[PDB]
Amino acid sequence: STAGKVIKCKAAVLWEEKKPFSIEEVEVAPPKAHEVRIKMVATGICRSDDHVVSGTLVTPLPVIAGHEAAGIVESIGEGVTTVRPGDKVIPLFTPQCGKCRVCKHPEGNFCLKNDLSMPRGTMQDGTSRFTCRGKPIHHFLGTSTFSQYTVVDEISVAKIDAASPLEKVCLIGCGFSTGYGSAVKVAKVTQGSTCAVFGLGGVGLSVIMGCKAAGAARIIGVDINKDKFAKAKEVGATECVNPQDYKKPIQEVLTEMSNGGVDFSFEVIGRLDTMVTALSCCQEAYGVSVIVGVPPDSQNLSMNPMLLLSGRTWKGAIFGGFKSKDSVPKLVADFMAKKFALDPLITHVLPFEKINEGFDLLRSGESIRTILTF
Amino acid sequence: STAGKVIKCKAAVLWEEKKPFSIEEVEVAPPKAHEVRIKMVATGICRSDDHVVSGTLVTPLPVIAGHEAAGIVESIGEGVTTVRPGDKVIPLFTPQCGKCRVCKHPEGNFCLKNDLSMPRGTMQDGTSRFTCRGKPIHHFLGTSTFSQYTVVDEISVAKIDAASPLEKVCLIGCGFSTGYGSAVKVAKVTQGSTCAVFGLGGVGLSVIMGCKAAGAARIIGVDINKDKFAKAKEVGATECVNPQDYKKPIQEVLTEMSNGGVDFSFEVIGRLDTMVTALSCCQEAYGVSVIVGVPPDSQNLSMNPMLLLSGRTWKGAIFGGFKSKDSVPKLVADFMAKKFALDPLITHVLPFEKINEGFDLLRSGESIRTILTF
Ligand SMILES: NC(=O)C1=CN([C@@H]2O[C@H](COP(=O)(O)OP(=O)(O)OC[C@H]3O[C@@H](n4cnc5c(N)ncnc54)[C@H](O)[C@@H]3O)[C@@H](O)[C@H]2O)C=CC1
Ligand SMILES: NC(=O)C1=CN([C@@H]2O[C@H](COP(=O)(O)OP(=O)(O)OC[C@H]3O[C@@H](n4cnc5c(N)ncnc54)[C@H](O)[C@@H]3O)[C@@H](O)[C@H]2O)C=CC1
Ligand SMILES: [Zn+2]
Ligand SMILES: [Zn+2]
Ligand SMILES: [Zn+2]
Ligand SMILES: [Zn+2]
Repeated sequence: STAGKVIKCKAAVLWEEKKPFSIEEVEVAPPKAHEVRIKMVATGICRSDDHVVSGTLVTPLPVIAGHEAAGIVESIGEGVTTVRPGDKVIPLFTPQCGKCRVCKHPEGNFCLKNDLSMPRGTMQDGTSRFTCRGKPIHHFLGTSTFSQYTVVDEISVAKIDAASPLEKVCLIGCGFSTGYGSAVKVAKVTQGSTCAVFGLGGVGLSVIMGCKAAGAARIIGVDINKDKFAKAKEVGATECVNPQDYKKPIQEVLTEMSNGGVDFSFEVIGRLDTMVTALSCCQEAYGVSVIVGVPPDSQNLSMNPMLLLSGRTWKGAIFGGFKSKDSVPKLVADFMAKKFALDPLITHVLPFEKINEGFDLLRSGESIRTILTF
Repeated sequence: STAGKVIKCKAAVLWEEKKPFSIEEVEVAPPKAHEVRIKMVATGICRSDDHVVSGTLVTPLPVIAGHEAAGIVESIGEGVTTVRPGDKVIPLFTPQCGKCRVCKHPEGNFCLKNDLSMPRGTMQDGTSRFTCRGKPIHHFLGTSTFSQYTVVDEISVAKIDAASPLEKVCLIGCGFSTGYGSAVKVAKVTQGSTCAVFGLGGVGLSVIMGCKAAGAARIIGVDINKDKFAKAKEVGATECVNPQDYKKPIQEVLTEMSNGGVDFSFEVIGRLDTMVTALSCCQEAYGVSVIVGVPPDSQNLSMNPMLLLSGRTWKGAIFGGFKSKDSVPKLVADFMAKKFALDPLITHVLPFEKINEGFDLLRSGESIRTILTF
């Protein structure tokens, strides 16, 4: 039995920026009060994990990254009521405490207990459950899924259907839900509308899935990598455009294509310039632009506020606007009822031991999602 | 009588930036097809007219400015169906053609026939109806109300109640409707919410009126001129704050006052820095900030898009989001039924001939609205 004991297991540790992950033995402490220890089954490789490597997303190092995963509860600490040993779970990089002003609001989801805004790299109690070579290792977004076992706060875990296929539903822990909700919940895409989606990776494809589900008439995919276009069309894009093919700025191209601007635009890359391009291509009087991508730390964009004065709306969101603990189980149940597909997002499945290879696939442009299996 | 003939009348001509208006004789051509010639009765002095003088708002010179007014139809050109000679009317600085994609959209109000985005200073046909000293004079926003007579396109005029008091309802042509609609229609302020309003001039007072009408529980007025606070409180502000009194930036002050950020914020000044401050002071996960003020021409702001990623919504609007020709008559009807008050906005009355005194009152900070009578 492992309950109540330190577990020694394999994890991918990031010791410093711009280096490969190091796969090595770590010690995982047992869960304290209101904590849950989880045996990982599958974890996705998301661009946000790469942002930690590149220094785009700043978080204390050394760290165990990973935030898009599914696993099985190994043990629970004192006071836990929402999961039990053996339950299938998805860790939540955006928590849902249920008590703060945001959790109580009908349209907020960025719970005040999050570790995103001012990252400490710890459990809620300010300590870490991980050691490696005698040194404490930081957590990442209260999840740390690049490990055979992790410990999370109860407010950062959701119980899901016992029959769920974990090697697929791990994507509901980040990329699918983010993109899909960004369309259906944050933008509230309307039937008949024209949408433009900038960036055709895993999250961008999921935005397209949501735009199509919402009944958009036209969905224009935008990417500098034309190898992404075929899959974008498969999941609903009506047209794709490569900005490098044009002599004019792409906002001008898109405004012309849509006979005066799109209804909804989405920035799903993480570049300041594309955020402003995306806003500019939506119709000046009634367009809505949603920022999904994460830009480099501490950099400001420059924009003319006349773009907003005419009537545009600009907004952003974390995790598709979903309240995480309420929504994740419902999304998994919807998946099981065949309401959306996840297979189009999964291009590679590798053992956890090949994590660095998985990241190379992402960086070279070849993969959408690689799933790592434990 | 005068129908079909050139009218010689007095107008306030702006020959050059940063100079006083010149009150002098102009020739006003008769209306062409689908145009209306109006005898002005009252016009307000709005900060946007002053922006023309200062070069904040760029429009071709020389010009007859003025955009917030009411008058009586003198004659109609061929094909006009929506007004007749003798009708009381308000000119519309934002037109409503009824045919373009914006006019047909349920939310949009920034009609594609506007002269705001790319100002030409002409009638819809590209020509001027004004001459002074033998020289053509530009129009302003298709209205030009600083003249005893003006000519406007039919899509830029609304017929109002025959019993309307024109010296009050001129404010429905700009400042009242703008502020009130920015609250009730653009932001959609909710019952029980906390609002912050930056700028306590006529437009900002009207935002406060709208916030109160929508049932806000707290309305925090923000102005560097503490002489503005008494009237703000009279129309519904619960508290006022002067940024100059604080060592900390006012977004921090307001976030603290509202226990984590306000529900709705409004920028009603026209400064780049306050646009960003107003966005920052709304609650990071669910706050909404509306830009109403007009910024200096062609200048960009700088901001961190993480403000949006957390969940904030940023939007702007012209004319409070109201479809102009549909809305103005209804607003006047509602004023006549005592559904809102305009007197709190009107601090000074002057004859048209004292226009330059009226602008001096605005510039010194002493007035809210001065109404000029012809
Ligand atoms: N807001 C949230 O809650 C979340 C945000 N993220 C962020 O969303 C973004 C997308 O994530 P993934 O889809 O995993 O990334 P990805 O790297 O798989 O996809 C990005 C796509 O953008 C394209 N691209 C790069 N530069 C471009 C340019 N100038 N113009 C057009 N396309 C360009 C790439 O070719 C690529 O296909 C990342 O910034 C990530 O950090 C991810 C999930 C959650
Ligand atoms: N979006 C639209 O359709 C419309 C926009 N406008 C714009 O709305 C703005 C306000 O117009 P009015 O109320 O007529 O102007 P106003 O000049 O009477 O009022 C502006 C207020 O801002 C205050 N102020 C100046 N600097 C400040 C600072 N740093 N912090 C806090 N307060 C500051 C002033 O003391 C003043 O009371 C103008 O920019 C005008 O051009 C006016 C009507 C229509
Ligand atoms: Zn919470
Ligand atoms: Zn992610
Ligand atoms: Zn129109
Ligand atoms: Zn005005």
